Amino acid sequence: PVKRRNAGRSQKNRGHTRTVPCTNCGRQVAKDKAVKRYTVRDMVDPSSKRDIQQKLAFENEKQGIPKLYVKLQYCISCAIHSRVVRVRCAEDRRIRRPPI
Amino acid sequence: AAIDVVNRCKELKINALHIKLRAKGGVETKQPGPGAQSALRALARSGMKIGRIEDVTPIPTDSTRREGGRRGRRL
RNA sequence: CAGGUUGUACUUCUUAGAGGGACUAUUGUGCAAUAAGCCAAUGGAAGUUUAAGGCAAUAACAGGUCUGUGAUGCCCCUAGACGUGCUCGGCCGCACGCGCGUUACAAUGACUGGCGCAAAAAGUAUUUCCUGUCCUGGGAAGGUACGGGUAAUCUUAUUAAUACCAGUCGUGUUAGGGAUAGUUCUUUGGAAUUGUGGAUCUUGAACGAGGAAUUUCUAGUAAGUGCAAGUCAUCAGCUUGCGUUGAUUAU
RNA sequence: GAUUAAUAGGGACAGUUGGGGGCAUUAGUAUUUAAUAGUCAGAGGUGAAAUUCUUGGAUUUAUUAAGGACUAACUAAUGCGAAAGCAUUUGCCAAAGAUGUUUUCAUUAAUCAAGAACGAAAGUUAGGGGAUCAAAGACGAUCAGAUACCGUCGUAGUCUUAACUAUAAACUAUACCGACUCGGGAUCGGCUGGAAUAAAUGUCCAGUCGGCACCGUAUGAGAAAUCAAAGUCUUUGGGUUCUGGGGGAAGUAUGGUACGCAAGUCUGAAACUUAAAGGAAUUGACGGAACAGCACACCAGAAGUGGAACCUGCGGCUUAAUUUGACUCAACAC
Ligand SMILES: [Mg+2]
Ligand SMILES: [Mg+2]
Ligand SMILES: [Mg+2]
Ligand SMILES: [Mg+2]
Ligand SMILES: [Mg+2]
Ligand SMILES: [Mg+2]
Ligand SMILES: [Mg+2]
Ligand SMILES: [Mg+2]
Ligand SMILES: [Mg+2]
Ligand SMILES: [Mg+2]
Ligand SMILES: [Mg+2]
Ligand SMILES: [Mg+2]
Ligand SMILES: [Mg+2]
Ligand SMILES: [Mg+2]
Ligand SMILES: [Mg+2]
Ligand SMILES: [Mg+2]
Ligand SMILES: [Mg+2]
Ligand SMILES: [Mg+2]
Ligand SMILES: [Mg+2]
Ligand SMILES: [Mg+2]
Ligand SMILES: [Mg+2]
Ligand SMILES: [Zn+2]
Repeated sequence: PVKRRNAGRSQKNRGHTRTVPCTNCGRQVAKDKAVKRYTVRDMVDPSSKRDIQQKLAFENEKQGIPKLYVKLQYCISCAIHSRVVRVRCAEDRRIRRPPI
Repeated sequence: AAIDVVNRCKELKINALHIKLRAKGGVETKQPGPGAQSALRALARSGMKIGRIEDVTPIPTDSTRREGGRRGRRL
């Protein structure tokens, strides 16, 4: 019973692909296989934002607080446990560009 | 922590701090800890002006090998 | 203010038959993708499916019941019987373990007076069943003196107890609390001893609000408070119901 | 007197294309360490913690330097390589496909016992090197026990010269050359026209050859999962190597003028025993997985039982007998 046709990794036309340590655990995982999400968040709770934006010395800031950039790479056990990715029915299992 | 710092800058006559934020970085995690936000807030909460803000977290062009196993932390 | 009478009288109260009544009604630039529906305010006796119940598909669980059955298969006992009786015990026997529960640890209390507040149930194959007057006894209780009722007629449309009003008692194993005991008296029963219940003096223990745990519960509801019915000759700390006083907190 | 010139194959050549290879170069932060400055009491680490480090000043901050690795992000259902594998700059060296040819050769080809070139990791031999991690080991913790999962350390290893070794789920678990059978966009590399502009190593459009794939679909296949091959198979034959014949025994025994220093590799049995082992899929049940309902389950509360005396059931224990049924809700004031 082949489960995935992909077999989980996006790799074709090559023998080998570089291994990446998982953010959460650090387990080595295939770069194709890895659940990778790029995150641009803000360093600060919106309330905290109000508080700081009061005290910003340079008024020449328009959204003058930096965002936090993360390239987040999960091994499978981790990204499942941690709900980044979750179990779906056989038909949905092949759906490719899902979010909102 | 923050309020102690602020109280002590206040007598050094210091209005404003630039901020350089860091997580352990390098080969370790790049997500700053829980205290990050709280300390940043409590600093300004204490009536301290805030200057330019940068994240300097150590960022390998490339890494030495991670402290985990080959299989990472199990459990 | 109370009785007694009364009528081609009357229906508010009381029976209880017919028929109404509620359909989530009306309104809502309330939420609903404007659909089902939810929500609020108003009206309304009633808007939690009005409230509380009765009934309970398909499938199970070798759940329980040969001790409810003159429903039984099979097995067993069959005359000093495992049949049908009689007499005395026993099931209530106590080092202890575990469940339902009644009563308390008090002042929002206990006790002494006073006080025309219920509901729902029962009831005589004639003296036997509810029992009303009356009388005796200090009392539980006894007479039998006069009586009613197979009951909407008589017990009774009362007789309940929390509650209320006075007064005592004064934060202490105290009258809180009454377990346990010893005399007496009464009642049901041939039979009360291994106290059936009830009465009088005594006697007065634990308990100073409860470890780990854990039950039930959203409105006339919880909780307190008595009353009936089943059992029953006698025996309610049980059950099944009935009202009274009435919440805290969530929809 | 020399057949064509295979949408056969070899060769030439032309502009490209590539994270293919080998040498040199070269960068970049990062880990670790050191130096020089600072400042102070805690750093680490965990579920909590403890081993550790710390006033001889750690962690922390700034600037440099040393030393081994490693090439992030861009990074993809994209590329190259025979596979293993391959990702910093530049230069050099040889090599390659596809495309483009009104070039040349003219069957030179397909597959393949022998025999050969490669071949992750781990491991072995002789030197180097040693920053990070890190088998073994030393410790902390956890636990009934942990010689485990976690933590602090740490050797071999990890890197490198010369050599061995030949093995992996070395995986599309799918042999190679060749035909033929559906549709659709997109993608990487050539080419051919066309169009726009700010006129180009850039766009767009339409062709086409070759790649990696994908999405539909089959009145094709299959036990199915699924498969554009896993189709053109009882309507059974295009060419060629390899492998299997119930399960264990067992990749064991044994033999190897087969290999290896060794580990081991390759070759490789039978006796014996056994009725199934096995493949996909369905429905249940279960889950120390994900989601969603509902109930006084919780929410917010109340009255409390559990503590006391007594009453009344169970169980024990005595008994001549203490008749008996009924033990989680779903026995036990029944
Ligand atoms: Mg591989
Ligand atoms: Mg760690
Ligand atoms: Mg109903
Ligand atoms: Mg049974
Ligand atoms: Mg009398
Ligand atoms: Mg009566
Ligand atoms: Mg006596
Ligand atoms: Mg008594
Ligand atoms: Mg009676
Ligand atoms: Mg009873
Ligand atoms: Mg350096
Ligand atoms: Mg270097
Ligand atoms: Mg590329
Ligand atoms: Mg060596
Ligand atoms: Mg222990
Ligand atoms: Mg270490
Ligand atoms: Mg062109
Ligand atoms: Mg078919
Ligand atoms: Mg076949
Ligand atoms: Mg397909
Ligand atoms: Mg054939
Ligand atoms: Zn992980």
